Amino acid sequence: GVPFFVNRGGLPVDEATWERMWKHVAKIHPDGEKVAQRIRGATDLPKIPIPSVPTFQPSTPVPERLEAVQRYIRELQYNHTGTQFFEIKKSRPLTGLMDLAKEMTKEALPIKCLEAVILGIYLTNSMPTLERFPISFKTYFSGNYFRHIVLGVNFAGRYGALGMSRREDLMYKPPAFRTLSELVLDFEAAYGRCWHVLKKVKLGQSVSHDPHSVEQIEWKHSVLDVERLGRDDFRKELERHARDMRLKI
Amino acid sequence: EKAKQKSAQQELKQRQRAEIYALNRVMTELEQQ
Ligand SMILES: *[C@@H](C(=O)N[C@@H](Cc1ccc(O)cc1)C(=O)O)[C@@H](O)C(=O)OCC
Repeated sequence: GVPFFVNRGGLPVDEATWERMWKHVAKIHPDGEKVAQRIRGATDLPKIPIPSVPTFQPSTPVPERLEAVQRYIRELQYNHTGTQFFEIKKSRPLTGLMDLAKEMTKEALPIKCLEAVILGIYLTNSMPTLERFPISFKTYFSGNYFRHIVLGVNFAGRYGALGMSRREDLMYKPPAFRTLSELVLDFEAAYGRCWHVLKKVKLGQSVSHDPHSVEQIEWKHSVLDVERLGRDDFRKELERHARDMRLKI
Repeated sequence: EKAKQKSAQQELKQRQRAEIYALNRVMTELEQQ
């Protein structure tokens, strides 16, 4: 899709990556140089509260906990700076990704969709009756392809999603959809309303609730070519994926 | 002097975080309209 830079050296951001971030800002913002000159070195900038990591009473129903998890994710803000602040190697053992999610909560910087998936896993490992599985969507608009990922969830046989997007309709879904197909079709319709064609859906397996697991997340357990499949086989493949997940414990 | 070195690192992160969020507000407003 559209390229972006990634901070690959931890925090604080190293000098070269920091300059690269501002050079990118000066390129794409019509007032890019003036923006840097106002912000860089300024001593009167707002203090940003560090968002409080939500903790849950055992009497609180899981869907209410998920609302709080999503509110926390949103509080960090979608990262529009052009530089991703945490590097996510998707094939890392879960325990390493959970260490990274912990650092996201300590450092409290803006994030994009994949970081939010990792954070959503970290913040729901305390909910063993909730199953979590990544859902990636590839869409098409005006000659370019777009990649998006959310954390699908299943509570008591109902499907929803957590995550981060620059669009309000492409992240949070309360766990109320009767079937996985209905959840994915809702995302497809949301994409269509903002004129994106849904091309591929990639669904992962259920993710362990053990933050010290050495297992990898299995991102691409089902890879569905929406137009090639057509409507009926699309639904059947999503039903099959939902069954596959019910058996991974 | 390890406690002071961590202090300098934490201050670096604080100054950077404030600039990141100030920049993010500007770029968010640009991305929207
Ligand atoms: C995934 C991510 O943040 N994806 C973007 C996808 C997108 C949607 C709509 C428009 O107009 C542009 C882009 C999102 O959900 O906002 C994240 O890991 C990522 O960096 O993907 C590339 C943007």
